[PDB]
Amino acid sequence: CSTLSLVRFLELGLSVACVCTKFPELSYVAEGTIQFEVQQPMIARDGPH
Amino acid sequence: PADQPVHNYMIKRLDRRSLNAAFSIAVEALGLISGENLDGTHISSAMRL
Repeated sequence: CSTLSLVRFLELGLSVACVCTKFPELSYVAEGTIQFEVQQPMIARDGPH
Repeated sequence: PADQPVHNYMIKRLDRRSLNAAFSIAVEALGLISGENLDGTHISSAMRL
């Protein structure tokens, strides 16, 4: 016969790139947008803005 | 001579009918109600209500 050597994703290396988190009710709440902005830095230039 | 008190007789038949209606549930809002996987905060949330 032959076995099926399973592989875990968290035990891989690629997992560093993404943060995985389970969201149970998403498919229900996915009917609308979530729409969060993030940031943008800005220097303090001289002269009045 | 006198008259005898007559009385009548009839046979009525049941006429049969039936009425029916229906509704439907979505697959998205399905698992939010029954499934006991939601442990601590998803049992009393707004989406489940």
